[PDB]
Amino acid sequence: QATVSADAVKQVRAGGKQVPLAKLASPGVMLLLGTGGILGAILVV
Amino acid sequence: ISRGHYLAIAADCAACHTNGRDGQFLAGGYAISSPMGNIYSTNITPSKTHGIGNYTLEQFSKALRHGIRADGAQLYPAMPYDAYNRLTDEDVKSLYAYIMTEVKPVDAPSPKTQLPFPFSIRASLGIWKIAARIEGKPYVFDHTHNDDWNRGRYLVDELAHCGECHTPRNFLLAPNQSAYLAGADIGSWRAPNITNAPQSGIGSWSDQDLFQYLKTGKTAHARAAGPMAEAIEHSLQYLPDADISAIVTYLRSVPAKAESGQTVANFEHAGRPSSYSVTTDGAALYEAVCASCHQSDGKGSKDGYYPSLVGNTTTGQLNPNDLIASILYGVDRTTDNHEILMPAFGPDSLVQPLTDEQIATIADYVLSHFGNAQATVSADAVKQVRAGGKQVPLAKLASPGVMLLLGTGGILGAILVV
Amino acid sequence: SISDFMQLSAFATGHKNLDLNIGSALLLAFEAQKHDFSTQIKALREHITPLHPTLIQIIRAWYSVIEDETVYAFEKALMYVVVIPTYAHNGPNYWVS
Amino acid sequence: LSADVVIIGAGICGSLLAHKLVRNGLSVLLLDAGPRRDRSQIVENWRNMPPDNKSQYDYATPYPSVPWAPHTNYFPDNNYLIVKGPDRTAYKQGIIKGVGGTTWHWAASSWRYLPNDFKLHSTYGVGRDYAMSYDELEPYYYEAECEMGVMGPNGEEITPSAPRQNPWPMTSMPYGYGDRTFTEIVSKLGFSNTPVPQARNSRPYDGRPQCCGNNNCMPICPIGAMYNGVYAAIKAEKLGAKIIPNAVVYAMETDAKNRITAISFYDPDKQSHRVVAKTFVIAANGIETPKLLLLAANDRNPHGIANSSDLVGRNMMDHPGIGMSFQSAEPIWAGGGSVQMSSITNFRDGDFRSEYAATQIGYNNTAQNSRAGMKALSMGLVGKKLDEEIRRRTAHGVDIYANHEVLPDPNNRLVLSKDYKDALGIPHPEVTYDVGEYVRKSAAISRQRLMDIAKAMGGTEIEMTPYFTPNNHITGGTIMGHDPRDSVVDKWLRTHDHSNLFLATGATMAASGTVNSTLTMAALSLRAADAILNDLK
Ligand SMILES: Cc1cc2nc3c(=O)[nH]c(=O)nc-3n(C[C@H](O)[C@H](O)[C@H](O)COP(=O)(O)OP(=O)(O)OC[C@H]3O[C@@H](n4cnc5c(N)ncnc54)[C@H](O)[C@@H]3O)c2cc1C
Ligand code: HEC
Ligand code: HEC
Ligand code: HEC
Ligand code: F3S
Repeated sequence: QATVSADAVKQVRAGGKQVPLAKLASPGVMLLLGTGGILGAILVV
Repeated sequence: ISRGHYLAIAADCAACHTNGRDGQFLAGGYAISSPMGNIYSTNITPSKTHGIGNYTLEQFSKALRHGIRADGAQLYPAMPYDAYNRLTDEDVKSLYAYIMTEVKPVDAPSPKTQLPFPFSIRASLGIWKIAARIEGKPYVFDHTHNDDWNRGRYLVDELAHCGECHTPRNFLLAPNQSAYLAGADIGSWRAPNITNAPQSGIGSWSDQDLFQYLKTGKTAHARAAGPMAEAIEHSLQYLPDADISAIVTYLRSVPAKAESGQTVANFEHAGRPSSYSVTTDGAALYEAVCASCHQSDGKGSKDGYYPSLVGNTTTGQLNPNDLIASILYGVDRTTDNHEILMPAFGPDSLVQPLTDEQIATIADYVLSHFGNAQATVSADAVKQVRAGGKQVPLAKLASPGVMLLLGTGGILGAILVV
Repeated sequence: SISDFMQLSAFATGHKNLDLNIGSALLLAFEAQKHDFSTQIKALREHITPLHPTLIQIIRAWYSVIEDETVYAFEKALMYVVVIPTYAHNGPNYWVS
Repeated sequence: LSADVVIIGAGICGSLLAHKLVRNGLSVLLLDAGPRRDRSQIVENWRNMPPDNKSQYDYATPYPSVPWAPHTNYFPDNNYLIVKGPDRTAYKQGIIKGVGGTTWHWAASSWRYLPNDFKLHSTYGVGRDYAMSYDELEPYYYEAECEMGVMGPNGEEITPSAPRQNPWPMTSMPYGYGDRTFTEIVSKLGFSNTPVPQARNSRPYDGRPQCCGNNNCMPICPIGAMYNGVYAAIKAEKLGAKIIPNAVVYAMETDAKNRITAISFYDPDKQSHRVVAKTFVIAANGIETPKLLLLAANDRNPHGIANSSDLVGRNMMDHPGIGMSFQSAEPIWAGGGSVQMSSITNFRDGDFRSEYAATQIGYNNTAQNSRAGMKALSMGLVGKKLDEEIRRRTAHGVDIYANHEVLPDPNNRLVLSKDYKDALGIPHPEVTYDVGEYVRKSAAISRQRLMDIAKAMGGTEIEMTPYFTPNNHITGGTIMGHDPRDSVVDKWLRTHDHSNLFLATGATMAASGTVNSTLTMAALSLRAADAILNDLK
């Protein structure tokens, strides 16, 4: 039943699949969320 | 011809409303590339069912000038209605007579525009133009300048909408009044600076050359390519000589906007002679493709059919976007029903396909020996041109991942207040 | 050892302009062809101021690549490039240049 | 490898058929022995090709010869093609192998055959007439002409020729000085000069530049103004077809029902691979398709695939040409325009065709600069005198050909001889080509006419070849016919014995005709496209 894809090995080399939490550990993502918090402050005003 | 027919020809109205030459003119269904995606032009023939046959003078002007449709939806900014804002109402009503009387209506639909969120909701564009401050009082004939400059300003800014293709944009994709007619990327191609700047614009062009270029698109120092080929073969070539002369006079009064470190005019930059040792060679690979139509020294044809790559505005720009787009797509102009064509050299080329690395190799060579030596082309620079230029900062939000990330941020604020 | 081959024959019996460095390519190819190629060419200058009333083999550097005293005799009437309306009533007839 | 319709040979016929089929939707795989070849590389090779091979026309040196499946070259040959017989030199024709096929190089001359030629057997009782008539192929002629973008003299009545239901997509580009001088002198002599319909863009067409007179139609054009099979190959590949280079098809596994099931092809390193598709199509060459059929003999068919009548390899035709070379008294200035613009088509039809072949006079417009230059160099002149000598020889240099109509003779054959091999062990094709007294009398008449032309033009240093020259288009080898017991393929581009095999190539051609005519191969290939459709609809 088990079957191995070409990119399945590539994931193991990099350290397995990226956990959903780790995507937030990139400078791009926090900047996107930083603006969202700014939106709320102006929204209340 | 009809008075409205002249403006319709002048205003490039038939260019975007026919799918190439095959489709019926003014019938819509023509795809135009935008960073947000593809916006399809809707039919304009006065069809009572599937066209705009129910349009009236009050609402036809509103759709043309202020860009709101009959239903109440906001027309996409792809229309030059921001350019058409200054269009005088006495001239707009002339278009309505032309649309209803001249063009034969067709009961044929056109595909609808589909864009990802948040561009899916049409009414969101109402806020967009408010930040862009389109209005925009109707044009009134200027008095401090002669009658010729008055008509020249009429054709360029609002009639032929030359600005919307030349002047740059901002993060919100709106016209930039500070850098007026400065030149910015348009999808794959790039309109150059056309201000009165002597060394960085088109000021160094002779006035006779400028009039000839806008009339046909063919001059010894520059040839119209890409969108200008569509611009010339559709609208400008039919204009009267006085109006084209009026355009030249106006273009001489636009204030100069210099670029980032330009020393000599693009067409005034000469080239150094070179040859090749009789793959992956700038001199050799350029000779295997270009040496026939042009020459080995880049001087082109003797009489002027093939362009001289030395002192050429397409090669004299610091940004090689025009030169890379010239290789990737080729030029195809049509003056007075006399077509001149250059075969495409992209991955989907029919004559001989060049990969992105290959195109950079010739682009490096031609710029080094015939174009501006300062200019340099990278391997991925060609790849950006194939995809439609660099992604605009606003377009990154047009992905389902980004909106989900921002969606949680709004949720955070609601709980934060509690 | 290059300018001597460049001016080997004459200005009139050859090119008034330069060879555009094809002579350097030609000379470097002749090195494998003839070891004594570099020795005979220098002596030829003094003889004109024996070699070619009887000895013709010295013309291999003159025949050769066509280079038939080349960019051609008539490049203004025949192709190898030119404008599409190439027909202009044969241009000239026998005006060499 | 699995497909729906497999087409072998990505030339004019294979690529046009694949383009039409993928337009119709059903998937098509193109397998070709040659590699993926680019036009720019061939232009570079021709420019760097030794110029001595330009003086005498060479159309294979720029094109690389792959070791596993070499294409024949006629400057000293690699012995890929062996010719036997009294006029073995008549079949000294060359081909180029690779994606785009031999259509990578060709004079762009696309022609429509006379209506009489389709009923040649029923008209003059010689050879085998075509299965279909002119009216049964004219729409496909127009379709192929539109696809390839042919030129044509629309606004002039010329001579008894092929009637047209719709004028040519383009208009004949104006003559140079050489063509005008030749036309006026032959009109004074008594011969009518007619423009040749060429697959050249007189105006921009199908995203390709206008013909700029590079005068290098053969063997490679730097800009692509003329038409090549690579265009249709690329169009088909983009539309959805899958094309594989270096696919040397050698054997086909057939059954007792004569419907083929599998095809095996060698790579350069002998690795065989099997491909299965509903319908199998072979479009190689008039010289390669019969060879492949003979090579693929299996248990069911001992003497060859689809050979219940044993006519493969037989009835080979190729137009015999009589060359000419001399210097005119007055400056012809030949070289302007394309390599082949005008021709004498007055003798293409008549009542005399029942006794001798219809002569097709017409000269070559290739530039004389290289040949004249090396002729003057061989005179030993040096300097200014050499300059006037090269001037005279390139302003008076003239070359004329004179084609003929060679009839199908079953004595001719395509025995794939075992004496000479190749890298993969595939036998080198060998052709025994016979001419017959028909073309002998026709060639005598052509020689008389060529002497007349030379005397009218004041020719000097006249050297006509003493042997019949080739014309590089292979006609016949797999002859059509309504009767399966005297012909091998039917009226619908189908092998009689193998119902599941559709053959569309110059081998299928039935009569040699008068003119340089790969267009009919294009028309028949497009004709076979409907056969693909109804077979899978
Ligand atoms: C000099 C010249 C003049 C011409 N003049 C004219 C003219 O006047 N008028 C005109 O209409 N046309 C003219 N033509 C065009 C010519 O008629 C066509 O281009 C030709 O018939 C098409 O062949 P092709 O290129 O499609 O064959 P290709 O596509 O090259 O054939 C490839 C096939 O060969 C097979 N093959 C190759 N090697 C092997 C092997 N070892 N074992 C097994 N299979 C093998 C492959 O598997 C494949 O099936 C001219 C061409 C030339 C070169
Ligand atoms: C290409 C840049 C265009 C030119 C030039 C003109 N129009 Fe246009 N128009 C264009 C698009 C892409 C759209 C629809 C996008 C949107 O935001 O919905 C439109 C819309 C109209 C309409 C609205 C009704 C309709 O059925 O689309 C009208 C009445 C209209 N355009 C008229 C019009 C006229 C009169 C033009 C000549 C000055 C003209 N358009 C130019 C694209 C383009
Ligand atoms: C003949 C078939 C051509 C070949 C091969 C190449 N080019 Fe070309 N190019 C050609 C024409 C006829 C034109 C202009 C249209 C006219 O009416 O003048 C061009 C244009 C360009 C340009 C821009 C010139 C201008 O628009 O002002 C560039 C930079 C250019 N061509 C470059 C170029 C390169 C790099 C080529 C090798 C890949 C090449 N061209 C091939 C004709 C032909
Ligand atoms: C968008 C469709 C355009 C409109 C409307 C106008 N122009 Fe344009 N122009 C455009 C492009 C994409 C290009 C560059 C083509 C290339 O070779 O890269 C140009 C070019 C010019 C030039 C040449 C300047 C130079 O190359 O340095 C001039 C003088 C010019 N355009 C003027 C001009 C005028 C006066 C217009 C109003 C009628 C106009 N353009 C409209 C794109 C578009
Ligand atoms: S290859 Fe092309 S442009 Fe003219 S002469 Fe030969 S056609």
